Amino acid sequence: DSFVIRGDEVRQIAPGQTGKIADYNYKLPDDFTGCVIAWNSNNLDS
Amino acid sequence: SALGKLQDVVNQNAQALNTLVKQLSSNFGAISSVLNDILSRLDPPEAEV
Repeated sequence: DSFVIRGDEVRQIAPGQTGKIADYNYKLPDDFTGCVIAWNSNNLDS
Repeated sequence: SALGKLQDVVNQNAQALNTLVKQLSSNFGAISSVLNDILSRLDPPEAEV
């Protein structure tokens, strides 16, 4: 699952994490198994 | 205390059952001994624990 997020609130992507993104946009399950990869793409989008 | 042998069985059974029921009011380390409170004041990830 690939998309773009802000510098902050990246920590909201986790099992049982609260936040507007995690509560209305993309909610991971509590029993998730897998990896989360974040890397800066500012000069490719800003 | 003539019939004490018969009375002791009743007393022991009632006392063990009373202890079993009273054990429901202990935290055992949780925040509260009431299940609904700790499931309705915490997120599920911590409610589980």
